[PDB]
Amino acid sequence: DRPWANDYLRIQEAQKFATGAGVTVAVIDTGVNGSPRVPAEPGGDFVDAAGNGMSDCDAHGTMTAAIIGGRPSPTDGFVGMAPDVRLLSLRQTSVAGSIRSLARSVVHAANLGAQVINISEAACYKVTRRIDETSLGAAINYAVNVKGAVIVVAAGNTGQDCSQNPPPDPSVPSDPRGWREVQTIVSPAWYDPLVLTVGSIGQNGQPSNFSMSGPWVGAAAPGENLTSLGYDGQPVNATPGEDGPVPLNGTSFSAAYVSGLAALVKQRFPDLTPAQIINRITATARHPGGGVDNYVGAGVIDPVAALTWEIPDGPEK
Amino acid sequence: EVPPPVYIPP
Repeated sequence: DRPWANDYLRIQEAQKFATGAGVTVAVIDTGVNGSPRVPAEPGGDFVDAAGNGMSDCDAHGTMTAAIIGGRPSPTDGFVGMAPDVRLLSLRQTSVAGSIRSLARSVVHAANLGAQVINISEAACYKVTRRIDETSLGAAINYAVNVKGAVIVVAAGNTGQDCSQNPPPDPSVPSDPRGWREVQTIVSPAWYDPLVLTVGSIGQNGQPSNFSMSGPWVGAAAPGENLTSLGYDGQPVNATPGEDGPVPLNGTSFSAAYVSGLAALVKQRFPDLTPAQIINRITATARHPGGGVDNYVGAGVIDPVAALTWEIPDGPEK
Repeated sequence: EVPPPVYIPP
């Protein structure tokens, strides 16, 4: 039976309207150990010049790919958001700078014909620090405005390298997204709305405590206690840890659900631009108070609404 | 390389 996210997002209902067939999704992550249920294809390794993206030594990319496009099975209730997509694996990050490799891999995924690009990477900077990523900005522009790729990126997780942003100050009408309060810049997160940046929520529909907040958060999706597929294409729900099993949590998995939705929206409305797919996803999200905020952006995605609601098309750009 | 992900039965 179903992973809580599958039920929460009404994935089976959504898949009555599209499955992602004809769409290619690139997974810019730690690589993928492929399998019949996670049939990723080599999209390049940008960490090690040898290797091709089809090796996951971090128990991560494999699960990201499965959330987006893991095929169903008659013997368990797991299926990805869009089980009919082509999956390309670009290994761009690995624990077992990277902003330079990110620009390259974004261009490369676009050049491979990816129409949806999922980026797990979330680099954090002090707000005071001088940030130079002209070529990343150029890469994203190319991929989106020239190649017509929808790009979905992780909000980022709080941690050692990455401190939480305070909420906007309600007493400054002209800073509704709290730019003046930002302490940590997340990238490529801060490219939203050009890309779509995705925060994490728990089973209670509330923002995950580890989810990075900011003026750039565009949407949200399940990112806690998740189920996905492992190195064999079989259900997995934890990684082994020092004091026990660690559940599958991360804004990159949240991003992965949204990339999946984007591929569904793409199959169903093949003439929408990236900006229009993005708009369709955010316009049909369950909005927070105020309609937008720093934690969930436009709110938690709603795949069925995204696929079936009639909404004015936004600008094409 | 980290150990593979696993499945914990409910």
